[PDB]
Amino acid sequence: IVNGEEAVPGSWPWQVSLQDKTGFHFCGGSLINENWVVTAAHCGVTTSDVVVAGEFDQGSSSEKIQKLKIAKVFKNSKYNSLTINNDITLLKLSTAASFSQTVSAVCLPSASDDFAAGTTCVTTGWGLTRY
Amino acid sequence: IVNGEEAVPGSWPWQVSLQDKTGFHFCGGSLINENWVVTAAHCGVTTSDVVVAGEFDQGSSSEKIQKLKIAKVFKNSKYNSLTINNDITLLKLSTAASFSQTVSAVCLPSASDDFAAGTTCVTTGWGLTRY
Amino acid sequence: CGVPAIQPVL
Amino acid sequence: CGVPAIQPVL
Amino acid sequence: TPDRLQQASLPLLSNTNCKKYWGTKIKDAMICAGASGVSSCMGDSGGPLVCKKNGAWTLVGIVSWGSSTCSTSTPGVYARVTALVNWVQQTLAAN
Amino acid sequence: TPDRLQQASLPLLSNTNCKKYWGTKIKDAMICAGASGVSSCMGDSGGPLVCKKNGAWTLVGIVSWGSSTCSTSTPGVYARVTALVNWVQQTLAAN
Repeated sequence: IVNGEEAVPGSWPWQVSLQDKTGFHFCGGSLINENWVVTAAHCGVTTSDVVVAGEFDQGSSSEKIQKLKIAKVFKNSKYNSLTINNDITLLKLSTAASFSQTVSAVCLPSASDDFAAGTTCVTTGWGLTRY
Repeated sequence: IVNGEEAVPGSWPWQVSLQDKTGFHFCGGSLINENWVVTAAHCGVTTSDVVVAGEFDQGSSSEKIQKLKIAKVFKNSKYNSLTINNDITLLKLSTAASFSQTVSAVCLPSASDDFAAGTTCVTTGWGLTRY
Repeated sequence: CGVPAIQPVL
Repeated sequence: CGVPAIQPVL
Repeated sequence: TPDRLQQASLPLLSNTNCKKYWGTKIKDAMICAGASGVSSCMGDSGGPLVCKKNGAWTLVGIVSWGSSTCSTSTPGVYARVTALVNWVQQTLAAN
Repeated sequence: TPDRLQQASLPLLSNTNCKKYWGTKIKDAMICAGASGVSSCMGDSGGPLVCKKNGAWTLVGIVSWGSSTCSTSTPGVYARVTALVNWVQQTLAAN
């Protein structure tokens, strides 16, 4: 996020951080419930990566975060690698997230749901803050 | 490949085409031997995609191609998603490729191997031919 | 869903 | 390895 | 990357005014937002684009792509959860 | 995409003359080639960059990235198999 501000700790309980055996954060994900995360297709998540929730400060050891394993990667089949059209991957967790004051589900909309232009939204993550 | 020419059929026996349950070709791969392919990390290969060898014309039904399943995706752990540095993924096949006049291994070099600038090489695949 | 325990601040 | 059965043409 | 989680508010746009920018890259299952002085960026992907709808944050988009440079002028481009919830609804029934 | 397999010859460059183009995006495990009037492009990735070495085609690079537009002027950027064969050599021993 270039030009964003630090969040309030645990105020976005659905945010996951996907990290490789290395501990490297490379993509964000979202909790739709306690057995399944949603991130992007391009991310390219494998079952050797770990889903991390409850995190706030990637660099803190004293933070009671949850490191979740991936059972199955479910890439949409309408996913268009050359286009980046339909860039949704589901992740099925081998071990259930424990819901708490800092781990919760986001709401999914209706196919029907309308979300109109000039509407003020909010995006989060642990992305380059500078280019 | 923008400005390339049609290859001779089966003259690059190590070329694989990675395709999704859909039949959609989205990346190329290379045969290093009969149980393992090498493609890119970014590709984002899952074990629900299929490795296809012996293909030449993606649109031909009469071509004795081999559709291979993926046992395990092995992404390099030095892979840098933000950089695209170290963008090598190995694929371990559940069922062995059958080597033939059209399915063969490419040679891997020495860490030592030198490959100097202004040297004429060749790249292949089934990529946009026009932008 | 969508209603956190810790209310986000902007 | 690296020596095809069908020689590539350029 | 930053160590601790960041957040930015940004206005969603129509795809049309977005095409003004991204052209025929903008597809129907894709939804633009920003060009507000904030920019999603490398490492942001996979992540949440939320909106407030009748008490709750709803998953409205998924950071997917945009500027090579993360320009606060170019709108970012996210997944359009509305065009894909049908499939999501469905993977879960199944597994 | 084309239905049947394409091929192009292209000259490899030093990373340095490549930096002239890609800057600090060029990393040591990355190796440029083209800007010859040919261009790797969408769908090409994962794929082979071969060179002739003492009879055999050797895996010298892996199409990874470059031009948004697939410019025959910008050099493409491939994986540098030399900086990674050590790891490859190793996954196989193991599995």
